[PDB]
Amino acid sequence: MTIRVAINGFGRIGRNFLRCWFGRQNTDLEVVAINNTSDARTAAHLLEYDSVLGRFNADISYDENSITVNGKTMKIVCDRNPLNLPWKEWDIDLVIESTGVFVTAEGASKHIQAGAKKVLITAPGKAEGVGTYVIGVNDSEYRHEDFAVISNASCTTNCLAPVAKVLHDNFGIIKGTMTTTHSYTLDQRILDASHRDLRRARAAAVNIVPTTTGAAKAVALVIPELKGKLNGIALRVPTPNVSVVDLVVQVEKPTITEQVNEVLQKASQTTMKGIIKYSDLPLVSSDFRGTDESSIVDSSLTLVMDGDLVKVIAWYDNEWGYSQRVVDLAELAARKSG
Amino acid sequence: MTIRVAINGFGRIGRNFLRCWFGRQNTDLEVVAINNTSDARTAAHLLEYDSVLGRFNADISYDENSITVNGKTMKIVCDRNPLNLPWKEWDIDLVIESTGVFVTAEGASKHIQAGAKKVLITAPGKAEGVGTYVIGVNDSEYRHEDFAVISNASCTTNCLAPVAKVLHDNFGIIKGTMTTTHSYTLDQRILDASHRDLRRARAAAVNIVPTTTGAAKAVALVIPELKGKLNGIALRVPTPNVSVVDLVVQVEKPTITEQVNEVLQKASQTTMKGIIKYSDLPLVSSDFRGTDESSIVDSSLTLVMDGDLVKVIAWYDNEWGYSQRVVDLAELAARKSG
Amino acid sequence: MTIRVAINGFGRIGRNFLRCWFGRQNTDLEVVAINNTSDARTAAHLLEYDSVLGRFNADISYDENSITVNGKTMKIVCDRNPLNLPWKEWDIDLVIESTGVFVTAEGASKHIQAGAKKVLITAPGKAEGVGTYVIGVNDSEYRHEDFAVISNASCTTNCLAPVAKVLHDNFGIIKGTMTTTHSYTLDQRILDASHRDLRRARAAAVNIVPTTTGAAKAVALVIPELKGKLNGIALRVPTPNVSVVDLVVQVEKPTITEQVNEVLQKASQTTMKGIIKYSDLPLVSSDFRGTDESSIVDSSLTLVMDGDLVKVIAWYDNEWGYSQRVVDLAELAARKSG
Amino acid sequence: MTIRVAINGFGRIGRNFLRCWFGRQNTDLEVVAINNTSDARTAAHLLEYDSVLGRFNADISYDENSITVNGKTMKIVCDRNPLNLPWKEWDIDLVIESTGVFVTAEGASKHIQAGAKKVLITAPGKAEGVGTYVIGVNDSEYRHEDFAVISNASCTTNCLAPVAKVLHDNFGIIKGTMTTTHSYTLDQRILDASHRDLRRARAAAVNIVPTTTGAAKAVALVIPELKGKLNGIALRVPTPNVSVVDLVVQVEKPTITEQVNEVLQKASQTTMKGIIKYSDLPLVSSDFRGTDESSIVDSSLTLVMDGDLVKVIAWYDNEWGYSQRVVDLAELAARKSG
Ligand SMILES: NC(=O)c1ccc[n+]([C@@H]2O[C@H](COP(=O)([O-])OP(=O)(O)OC[C@H]3O[C@@H](n4cnc5c(N)ncnc54)[C@H](OP(=O)(O)O)[C@@H]3O)[C@@H](O)[C@H]2O)c1
Ligand SMILES: NC(=O)c1ccc[n+]([C@@H]2O[C@H](COP(=O)([O-])OP(=O)(O)OC[C@H]3O[C@@H](n4cnc5c(N)ncnc54)[C@H](OP(=O)(O)O)[C@@H]3O)[C@@H](O)[C@H]2O)c1
Ligand SMILES: NC(=O)c1ccc[n+]([C@@H]2O[C@H](COP(=O)([O-])OP(=O)(O)OC[C@H]3O[C@@H](n4cnc5c(N)ncnc54)[C@H](OP(=O)(O)O)[C@@H]3O)[C@@H](O)[C@H]2O)c1
Ligand SMILES: NC(=O)c1ccc[n+]([C@@H]2O[C@H](COP(=O)([O-])OP(=O)(O)OC[C@H]3O[C@@H](n4cnc5c(N)ncnc54)[C@H](OP(=O)(O)O)[C@@H]3O)[C@@H](O)[C@H]2O)c1
Repeated sequence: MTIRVAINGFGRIGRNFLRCWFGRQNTDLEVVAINNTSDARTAAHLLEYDSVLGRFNADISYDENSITVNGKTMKIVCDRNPLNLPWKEWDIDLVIESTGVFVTAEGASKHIQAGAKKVLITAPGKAEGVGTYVIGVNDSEYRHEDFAVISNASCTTNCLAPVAKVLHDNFGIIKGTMTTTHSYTLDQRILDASHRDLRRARAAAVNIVPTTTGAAKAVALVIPELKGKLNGIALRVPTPNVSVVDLVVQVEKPTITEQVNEVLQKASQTTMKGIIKYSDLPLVSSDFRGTDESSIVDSSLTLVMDGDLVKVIAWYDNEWGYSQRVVDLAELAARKSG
Repeated sequence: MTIRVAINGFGRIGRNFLRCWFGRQNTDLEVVAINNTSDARTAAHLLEYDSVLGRFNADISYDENSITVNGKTMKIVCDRNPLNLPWKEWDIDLVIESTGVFVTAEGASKHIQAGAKKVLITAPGKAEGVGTYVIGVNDSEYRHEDFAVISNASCTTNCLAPVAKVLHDNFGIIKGTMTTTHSYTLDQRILDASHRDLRRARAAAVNIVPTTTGAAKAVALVIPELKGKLNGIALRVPTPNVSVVDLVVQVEKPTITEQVNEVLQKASQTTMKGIIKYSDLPLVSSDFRGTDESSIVDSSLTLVMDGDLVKVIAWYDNEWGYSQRVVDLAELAARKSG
Repeated sequence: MTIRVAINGFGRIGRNFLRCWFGRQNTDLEVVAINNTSDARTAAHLLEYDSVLGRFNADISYDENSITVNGKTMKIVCDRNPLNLPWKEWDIDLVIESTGVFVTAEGASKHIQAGAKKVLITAPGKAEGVGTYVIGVNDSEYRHEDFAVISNASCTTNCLAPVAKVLHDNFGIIKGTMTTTHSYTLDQRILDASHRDLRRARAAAVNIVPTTTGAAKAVALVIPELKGKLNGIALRVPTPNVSVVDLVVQVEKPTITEQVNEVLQKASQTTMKGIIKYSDLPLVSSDFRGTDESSIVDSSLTLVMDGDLVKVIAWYDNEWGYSQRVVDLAELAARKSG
Repeated sequence: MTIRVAINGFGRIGRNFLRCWFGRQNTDLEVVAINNTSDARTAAHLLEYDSVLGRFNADISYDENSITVNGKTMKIVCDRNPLNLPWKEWDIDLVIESTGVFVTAEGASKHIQAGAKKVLITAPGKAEGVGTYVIGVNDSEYRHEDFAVISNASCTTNCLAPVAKVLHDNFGIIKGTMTTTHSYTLDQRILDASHRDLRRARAAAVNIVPTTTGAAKAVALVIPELKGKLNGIALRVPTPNVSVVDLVVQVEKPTITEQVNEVLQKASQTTMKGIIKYSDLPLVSSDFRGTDESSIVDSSLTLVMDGDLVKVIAWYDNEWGYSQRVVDLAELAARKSG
């Protein structure tokens, strides 16, 4: 039926998640609270005007400590300490952790101590303790009691995994490598400034910047048969949104370009309907802004070297597509609370 | 002689100041310490590799708590609290305040309490108490004991002031307005994120963003006769460095384009030699990267409407040009300690 | 009732005009043909996928020599010589000249020789012979027989004129100056390459580039009382669309910021309803993508120096807003053919 | 000795080649003429001011039909038809074909018909007939009389080939794939405009744009043993210069990361000295502007999956690095005319 949801960290994913939610047909979610760093005024304003999604077409208003959208009112709070949040009193079942700062089991659990029952990290979990799910890959393995702290993995892993599942099922992945040409994010710097990563420290809009990614190793979390078989890197480039994955895998079953495309397209219409979009048009990155699928296979770019070495390129709106999946995963949690 | 200087905040201006210094012919400054937020390693790395200035061609090395450039060793320390700094013990005479967080007389003076004798804010001073100087405009009014907390004003004010002086001296400014088309800075956000200023909160590299500026009112600090006579706004645009000033003034002495140019040039060769550069080539913004002058008059763009309404456009490398001036001001202070 | 229209030059304005047209309530236009440089395939594809407007939500298809949108079919032709166009045979009443290459009376008239009755240049006319109109400023002065070749002026003039009309009517413009911070266009170069204008020759996305504008002088065409009273320059900056006008005028009737705003807002709700949008929100350039008005006054930026020197900043979507006006002007022509 | 050279097409590569040349220690080339599309004035102006390279520090002057750089005078001519060129009369030995329009044996040979003896295409040759050389890979196979039309291949092939040679020599390449994340070029469009390639038609600075590349198949031209063994695609991204190659190869001799790096470095100090630069610093794209090497191995990004699947990432200044190689190839030809 319905679970009460609160969003912690009203940033890119936070606001994207909200909009996705409001565009949904039906839902078992009731967003009742938002925890942010600024005021209610700033939350309503950044929710309405988005440099990438454009203006949110909806009735948006706000007051000293809440925001209202199309009639639904959501309390606004602002505590940098999750432990101080009124989750218990507000009867919060599920908190969407999208602050980027409570990604460990303990960290994210501070919301449990504060009263919530389950928390969903909109990012990879760090350390042990969190269950990871990727809609369309291991979602049938979701059990309510497994973890109070779950993760929807990263945007890159959500694009990568579905395609890896289809590629592995039909040809058998022996080993593979991947590179993601990714839009810059708020974790990078607009101009040269210190950062734990000497590369993300550099002016994002004027540099192609290499950076590590755990996305390839992470698919093992949702497709255990691929443990230690994949890896790769990331290249952050000067675009504000949408990215693309370049996956190269040595396959076990010799095949041909027309065929890997055939199965990927087959899957986009059936088993990965809604998860994998099959695009055979000569399109560019900004053409996928707002696409709901987690992986957008660009068919005309598929390539097979000597029968067993395949390359597939898949696009993804790392903000919106991902948020659609975190919505799906929350909805999945809803369809089985306690 | 020589005064002992320490840099607080090793950011853009901080590192720009250091490179400017090392490129200088002679100096009365001895930079002996740098207080930054990260480690010595990151400082040496961002000092050498710059996305805008390019590689710093010099012998740069570092250890756990110092960095060495061309044989001169500089201690590295990292305290977010200026009150904890060993200024007294390191015999610090002048501190360059380039953190962007201690811009009030009180704030900056924390350095004084910690032992420094004079502090120079590489930005406008907020509130009462700081002395303000713009090289080439009011530097002859510099007296060592007037203020322990001095300010070199903003980059925009340093470009605007020298041009205002020349225009006012020669035609008499009645009132005027200015707009600066400015490159973005680290005070802006790469993607839509909260900010005190809802406009600076919006993704910098994909927006033209309007923001307020105190630069026009501030020239009064250095040309008192212009108090209440100037005003303006700023438009941040997607370039990482160099900006341009659009100054429109109603003048008292009717004049003509050829003449305002004639006097601006005259000044660039004489009274403003080194402060104002006279450019009559059809150039664009990146052609001014690394220019030492505070103001670069684009002559072919000078315009005079009906004899008393003049418009002059002046470029400026907001990082490098400005940093050259703070070196000049630190040197000015040096040539008169006590 | 209905006039037959053909678009010559299916570029930015060309495709923008078409989409605007298809979004209109009612119309007296029937677009029946498109003359482009490439094939029908390329026309349908660039009409559907736009890096700035996003995907055109409509039924779009094409064949060897035509394109169909939501049932309406439009013949595709491709002749670099207007004189070779089948206007007479296709019974073309009005041709939308948006190739950027037939902007003179003679040039644009080649379409008349080829059979069309009236041609509308989506840009300033060059030389003598063309009538210029700016919806909301001099449209009541439109007579069918005045010119077979008309012009909708430029995007900058359409933003500037409405505001100048309101400002002049209520306070009397003595003289003024203007600067437009404008998105780059296909007339500029992505990288340093030759151009008649040594400044537009320079890499557009990495430079702020000064360039001349005739927009200020042009308002005299639609507001003759302002002949020789205005002028200005342009600054092309790294954004793909939407620009902003900065107008400074010496006024005859002393006034105050609150008041010029009051009249501008008054006009946005009445005499300039649909032409001037009054925005008092702290917004940025990409927030106006797709705005229909020709001028968007940013109120919080309005400024008045010493009572008679005013500055108003107005935004405009130089592609879409402008195209909405060329649609309006074609519709106006329609409401009075012969 | 010395051969008389003429530059056809004074664009990016054209001007880059000229600056590279002037910076060279000794030469066997004498550049005596430049054929461009605009006037001598525009050539001198774009030669001096570069948005990417910065100001050319040299004595540059020009007149109605020549330009002089550091005392060497070069005639300027402007014919779009190579067949009209005074090559015979100016005793031209070698023409540098950098227009990007005469890339077939026949096309380029128009220069030969006009009097030149050998022509060097600064791009891949299209169709049969041209000899291809990549300095450091197959330059010892250069024989003066093999071809009158030679090619220095593409920038991507020049970065890919030296790395392929080293990897193939040491581990044996069975098959492989590569993707180049490339800065945009003048063959791309600033805003959505028609193009033979519907993807290159889309606004370059606001899109990640997929495009085909012949670079991988082309290394076979210079390392025959790799015919049919490599393949790939390109992704154009919003930076104006420097690109990176992502090469994944299935190797015959199992190896480890430390080892592929060990051999790549070994080569950078010996057999590929000056062709391959070994970079083990955490740098980003703009840090490689102005690098002379054809390939810049980013060691920390080297990756080896299960011993026989290697990935190496190599940067390259697609304009400057490439131009240094065409100077090298022109010099190679010079050291063996007839
Ligand atoms: N961007 C993407 O494409 C993407 C894709 C997949 C996963 N993610 C993941 O999503 C998470 C959020 O990233 P984002 O891109 O949306 O960045 P973001 O816009 O910075 O969002 C994080 C939001 O949380 C707020 N915040 C930080 N610490 C907080 C605290 N202690 N309490 C309450 N709010 C706090 C931030 O406030 P201030 O900013 O004001 O400090 C900001 O509003 C990260 O873990 C990231 O890796 C992002
Ligand atoms: N950009 C320009 O062109 C320009 C021109 C004129 C004046 N300014 C002014 O110069 C100042 C510095 O700006 P910027 O552009 O150089 O920005 P910035 O690069 O962020 O520089 C500020 C530096 O201070 C450090 N910092 C922050 N808090 C600190 C603290 N409590 N203690 C010690 N160091 C601290 C920062 O470290 P973290 O970043 O790691 O926190 C960074 O290294 C500002 O007042 C600005 O208005 C800038
Ligand atoms: N961009 C703006 O914001 C804006 C605002 C106001 C006014 N305008 C004016 O609108 C006009 C069009 O500019 P635009 O920005 O839309 O540029 P554009 O996208 O280049 O559009 C011009 C279109 O006309 C085509 N064309 C050129 N010569 C032709 C010929 N002889 N016959 C048939 N088609 C021809 C071009 O083909 P190819 O490109 O394939 O050669 C292109 O498709 C210009 O006069 C401009 O000043 C533009
Ligand atoms: N960009 C790179 O990094 C790179 C690297 C390796 C190879 N290349 C190759 O180098 C070649 C040149 O490309 P580019 O990037 O330098 O582009 P570009 O700057 O456009 O250079 C071509 C030059 O040739 C001129 N031109 C065009 N048609 C001509 C004709 N009929 N006769 C004489 N001159 C003519 C152009 O003038 P107008 O522009 O005024 O028409 C321009 O000066 C291409 O084959 C390209 O694939 C480029």
